[PDB]
Amino acid sequence: SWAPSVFVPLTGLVLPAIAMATLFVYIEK
Amino acid sequence: QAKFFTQATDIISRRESLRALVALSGIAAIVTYGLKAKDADLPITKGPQTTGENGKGGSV
Amino acid sequence: TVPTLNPDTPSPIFGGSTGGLLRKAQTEEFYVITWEAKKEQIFEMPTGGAAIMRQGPNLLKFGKKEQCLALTTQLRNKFKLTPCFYRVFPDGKVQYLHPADGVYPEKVNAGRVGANQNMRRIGQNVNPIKVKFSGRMMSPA
Amino acid sequence: KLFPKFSQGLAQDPTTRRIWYGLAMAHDFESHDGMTEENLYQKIFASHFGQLSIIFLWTSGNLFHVAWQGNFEQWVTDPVHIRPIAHAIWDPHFGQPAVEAFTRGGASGPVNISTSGVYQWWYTIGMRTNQDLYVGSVFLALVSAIFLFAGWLHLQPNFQPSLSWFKDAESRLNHHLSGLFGVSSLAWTGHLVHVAIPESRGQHVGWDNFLSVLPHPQGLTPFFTGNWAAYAQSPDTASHVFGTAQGSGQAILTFLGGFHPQTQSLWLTDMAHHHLAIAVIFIVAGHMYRTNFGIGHRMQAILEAHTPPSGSLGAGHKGLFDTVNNSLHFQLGLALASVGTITSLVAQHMYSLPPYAFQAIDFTTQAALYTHHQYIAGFIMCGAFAHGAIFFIRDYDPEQNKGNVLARMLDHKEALISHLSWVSLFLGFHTLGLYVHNDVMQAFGTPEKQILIEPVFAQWIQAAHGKALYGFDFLLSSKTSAAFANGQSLWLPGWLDAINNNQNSLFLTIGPGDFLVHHAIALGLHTTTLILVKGALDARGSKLMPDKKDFGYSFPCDGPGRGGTCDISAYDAFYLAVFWMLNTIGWVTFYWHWKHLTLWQGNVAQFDESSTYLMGWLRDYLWLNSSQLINGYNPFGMNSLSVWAWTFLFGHLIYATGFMFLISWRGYWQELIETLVWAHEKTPLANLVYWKDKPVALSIVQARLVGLAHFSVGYIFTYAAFLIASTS
Amino acid sequence: IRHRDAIISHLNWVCIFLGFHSFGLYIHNDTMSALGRPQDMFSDTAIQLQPVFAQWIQNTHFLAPQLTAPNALAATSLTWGGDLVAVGGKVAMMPISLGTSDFMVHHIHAFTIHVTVLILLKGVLFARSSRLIPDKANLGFRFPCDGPGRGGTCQVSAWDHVFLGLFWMYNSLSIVIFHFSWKMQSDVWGTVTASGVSHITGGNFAQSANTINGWLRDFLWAQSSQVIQSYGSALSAYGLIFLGAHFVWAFSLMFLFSGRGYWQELIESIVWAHNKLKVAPAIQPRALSITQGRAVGVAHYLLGGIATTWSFFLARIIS
Amino acid sequence: AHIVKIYDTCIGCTQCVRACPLDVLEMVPWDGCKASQMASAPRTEDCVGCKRCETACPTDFLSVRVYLGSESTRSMGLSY
Ligand SMILES: CC1=C(/C=C/C(C)=C\C=C\C(C)=C\C=C\C=C(C)\C=C/C=C(C)/C=C/C2=C(C)CCCC2(C)C)C(C)(C)CCC1
Ligand SMILES: CC1=C(C/C=C(\C)CCC[C@H](C)CCC[C@H](C)CCCC(C)C)C(=O)c2ccccc2C1=O
Ligand code: SF4
Ligand code: SF4
Ligand code: SF4
Repeated sequence: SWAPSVFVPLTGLVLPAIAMATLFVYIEK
Repeated sequence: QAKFFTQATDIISRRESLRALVALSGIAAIVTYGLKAKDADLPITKGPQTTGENGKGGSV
Repeated sequence: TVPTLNPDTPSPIFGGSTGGLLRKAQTEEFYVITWEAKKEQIFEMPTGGAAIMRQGPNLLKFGKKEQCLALTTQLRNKFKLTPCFYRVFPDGKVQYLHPADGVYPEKVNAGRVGANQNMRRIGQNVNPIKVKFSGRMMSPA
Repeated sequence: KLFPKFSQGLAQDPTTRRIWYGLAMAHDFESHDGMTEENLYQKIFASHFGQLSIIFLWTSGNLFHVAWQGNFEQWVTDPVHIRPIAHAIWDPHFGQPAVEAFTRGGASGPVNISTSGVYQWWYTIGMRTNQDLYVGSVFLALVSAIFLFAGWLHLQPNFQPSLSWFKDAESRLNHHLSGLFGVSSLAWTGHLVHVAIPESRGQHVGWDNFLSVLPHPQGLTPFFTGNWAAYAQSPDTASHVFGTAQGSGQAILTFLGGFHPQTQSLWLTDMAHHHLAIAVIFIVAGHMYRTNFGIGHRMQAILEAHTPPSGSLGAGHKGLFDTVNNSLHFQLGLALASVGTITSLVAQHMYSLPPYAFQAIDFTTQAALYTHHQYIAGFIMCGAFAHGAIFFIRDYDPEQNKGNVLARMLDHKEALISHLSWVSLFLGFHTLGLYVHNDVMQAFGTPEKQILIEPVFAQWIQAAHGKALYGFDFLLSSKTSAAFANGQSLWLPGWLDAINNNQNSLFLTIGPGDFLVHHAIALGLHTTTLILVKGALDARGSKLMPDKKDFGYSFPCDGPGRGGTCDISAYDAFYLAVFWMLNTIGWVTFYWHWKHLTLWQGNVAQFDESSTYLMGWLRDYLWLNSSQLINGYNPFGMNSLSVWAWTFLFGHLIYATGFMFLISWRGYWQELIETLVWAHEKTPLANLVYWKDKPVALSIVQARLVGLAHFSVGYIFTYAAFLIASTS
Repeated sequence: IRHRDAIISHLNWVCIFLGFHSFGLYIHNDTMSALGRPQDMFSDTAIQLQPVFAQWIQNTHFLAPQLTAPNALAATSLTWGGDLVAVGGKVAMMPISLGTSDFMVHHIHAFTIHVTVLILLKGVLFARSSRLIPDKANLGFRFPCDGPGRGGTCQVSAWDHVFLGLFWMYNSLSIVIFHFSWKMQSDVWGTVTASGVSHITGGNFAQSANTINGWLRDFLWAQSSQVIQSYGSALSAYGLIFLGAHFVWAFSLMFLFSGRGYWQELIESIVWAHNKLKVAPAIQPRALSITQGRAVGVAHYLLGGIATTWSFFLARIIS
Repeated sequence: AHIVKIYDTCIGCTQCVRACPLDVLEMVPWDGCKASQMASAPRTEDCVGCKRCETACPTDFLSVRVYLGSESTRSMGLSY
């Protein structure tokens, strides 16, 4: 419960959140 | 009122500061209310509260 | 011989349709059609709708050149008329298009040198190994 | 000036298509701007490293979570009655009873059961504790980092290799045959002798002490002496218990044949000798092409010499050296073909001769694997036949191959295609005809009127292999045959014992239900090859379209004129070919699944009697073994088969979207969008937002791929859920 | 014609709306049911989505013989009123209860009808012209395309709209009759015992038809039982037609998924083979048109689908 | 934009110019053919690639070819 409480929601949201953000800017600009 | 909400919403104005605040402080909002682990608020950090069930091939 | 002047003349009767102009006409290139209709007779709006033509000079507004050449061929075949048509840009410039050299492209007019005209049979093209290591295609040789 | 960095043409696209293609164009090097042979090879090389680094990281990941989240140690002690743990699950979406439900094994929370056979793999190789798994995970992670390093390393101008180096085929062949094949299998055999064999004999040998432990009592004396027989002096007893001292021998290299009776897997002594033996053949054979020493063969000279008299093969193989060494797609076609064959090879030998202790007792694992490698093999095959025609288009030199086997191949291609057509129509008509015949007789209550052909030819082969059921008495069946008398005191006692144990999978019993399905599979083979071969040979030109090679490998069509030209490109040929892949290996995997399911269940008479008609497949295979699956939840309650049933429906839903993109095409959707783009632009408030990238309908070729993808994913996932949930 | 764009765009919107708020409900139910959360489901037990209007109208219908239609003795139908009338121990008719499950399926219908209308109306309104093809009118009612130009113009014609309209119609109608059959066997039909009723499927509908899994299992899987074992009986023809209809359905997919470019080249090779043996026909063998490919496709798709449902119901309900 | 080429097998029957919806082709004098005229493609930036031109050609094999190439706002038939 120590590790997977942190790494699951970061891989679930925070990796795709900034990936969809920084890849969007790569496409359009 | 226009003076209340010009002064109040003038430091967050800049666009560069949002990708620094909203992203990192937003992760600090998930990593706070995300890590804070009992039955009180969700049924998984609760965990298994009964003894293990018997499998199909006589397993634990 | 001279290409057409670009004056202000009244467009023919129309209650209006949704098929017409959009953001492209404002920040890209829209299109204008010109002709001298003899009588007032109805025509098919290529972007949908019934519309009555007026006598004398009539101009329309479209955002694609197909919408011209669908109409022009509908004005040229049905009513037996002869329209000119050209582009517009959003800074106020014009590009004269059709007929480019007064003569329509189907019947021959001197002073229109041949472009993209390969002077062999197609099977006398080279194989596409002989066009690697470049930015070229299979026909231009 | 914008992404796609590698294409001006696509980058200047004003629409959303720019995006899609950009994703789609990414790995096609030859089609990028300002590309050269050098950049091509170099990027390919770096990309290979990149692949390797992802593989090693992936493998390390598995080991990591088995060690960190699994019950590896509870398994070793009791392999028969413990369900191997893959991974823990932390799902915030789960309900109270869900968390109880998924807590299987000795787990302190929700867990999933591994069906990869990595447990038995490891365990059989020597892996004993979590520690071992951790150390391996670190190592392979280190190898991943090393490979990444290496990729960027030979990117610098000092370390950039020359094209000549890439074209040194003889050297790569010598090194791969001798080193990559020879040395690495020799070194494995080293691992089996030093670690696996002692581990099976119950003596734990680790990094800290191997050097101090003798694998054989009089070790390395036989080796140099030429008394090799001493290495086979006393094998493990027939009452040997795996991983324990009890019944263990001392031999390190044998030819015993059959299985380790309690585990039902091949003998690690046999495996050792196997790897060692092949290792020698590889090592000797890897000294065959000429490099920097003067001794060795010329490939070019061998190929050009092989032209038969009276020009029955034309110019023979003259010119194939160049057209192969130049053409990369050719190499990928040969590679994928061979790899696909050996993938199914692996699948078909592994099930009937399992190599791992306490595999084959694991039904679910076996089924999962055998489906796995047959589908992988299918895709790989379609791909082989997909870089077939890419050659034919982009690479072939008609002058340079004049009158060779290849040009002559193109010459009579109508014969090839038409005769494949014959062979597929034959099978399609007769097999379907005999099934539907079989169903009608079943329906009218007269199964005695069925047409059931007994597979005499396979039954003969099984007899020649020594199974005695059929009573033909040939070769290894007949006691008065030289073949029998030769090796009877070698390995045949282990062999013959195993072939005739019909509770094992080795050369299962065959009847008329086997007969039909193999001809169904033959239909599968020949037709898929018809699509792929036809697509390859007509990639260049046809009567409808003689200049096809000017367009390339994927194109929507050549217009509606002169009849209509939809799905004309070799691309589309491969696309069509995938559907048969899917259908064919669908049949093969079913065949497999059932014929085992009925073996494990204890009533093989279910299979022999219902496999002779298709309702039998529908009722006795599909309808019966989904009973538990579809029950995973109901209005009353829930059980542990939740995920599979969820994923079952998931797969179906993916499967039907695919139909959407396959059936309905562009013109509808674009005009749909056409009204939507007006709708937006005169909607207030929303007016204030406008798109950067003009919204457009996906291409034809896009629609073609996206359908296929959804279809395949749905296929795979649906079966996987079924296979696993039913077998489990 | 002058405002077609608004009509079609709005129909588009309303259809996405409807799709999400109907299918989405079933997916939501499947997920909650899979995750062990029945109290969160859309169902009479947990979530209530009551058909209040329908219940009102039913209310008004049974009370009508008293107030608004005095000369009428009983109700028009027992599915509104009470008085369960039965003949020969079987239920003729009885009051139909309406709950959450019924709320669901009706909105699925209304979704399906709206989509079908979307396709067909779009087809008719732009048959003559659109932004892509302004001169579509000259090209005909029945025609494949206008090439790979303009990005690609596959299925632009009015015919193609009718084409796709047939599939959605089949879809819609298929859920209706499934709705009908399950509804009837579960909540209405059955035998009449000691002052009580045993329904054919024991009122599982209200609890099972709220999830996709419930249809998959409680309707499809469970009911197909009598068709799948119809062999050796009077009903075996229905098993044969059961399989044959799947065959023909699947067979349609070959035509629907492919294009005549492949087929024409295939035909080139076969024609070679014929000519080699002096057995080539004078009537030059040609692959079907794109349009005919579509027509054959949709025809075999419908015939297969419909015939399978046909063999299903009849063997089921007769046995 | 798309590439459109006319080969020397042209008869100058003019069907391909007369068929085009976007006026890409024109007829020019030549010395090769019985009709004394040949087709030409000077306006391919307006070419959509709908392949009516090809469908209209009587020659065997066709003496107009349209190679679908890099796609621009006009070639994608956009009015928006
Ligand atoms: C698969 C697998 C894995 C992995 C593996 C690997 C990848 C490995 C590698 C590698 C290895 C693990 C290796 C080892 C090696 C060793 C050696 C190699 C040693 C040696 C020694 C010595 C002492 C010798 C010497 C000599 C002599 C004496 C003579 C000749 C020369 C020489 C030098 C050889 C894991 C477990 C993770 C998981 C499971 C499975
Ligand atoms: C297979 C296939 C073909 C080829 C299939 C054809 C031509 C079907 C017609 C074949 C029948 C058997 C021909 C009819 C022959 C007469 C009835 C006479 C026969 C003589 C006696 C036996 C009666 C297409 O034309 C096609 C077109 C567009 C998309 C997909 C496809 C497609 O999938
Ligand atoms: S693909 Fe679409 S466009 Fe190209 S031909 Fe077949 S139908 Fe006409
Ligand atoms: S159609 Fe073929 S022939 Fe008639 S003009 Fe255009 S090119 Fe010359
Ligand atoms: S393709 Fe359509 S548009 Fe481009 S030229 Fe030929 S006809 Fe005119």
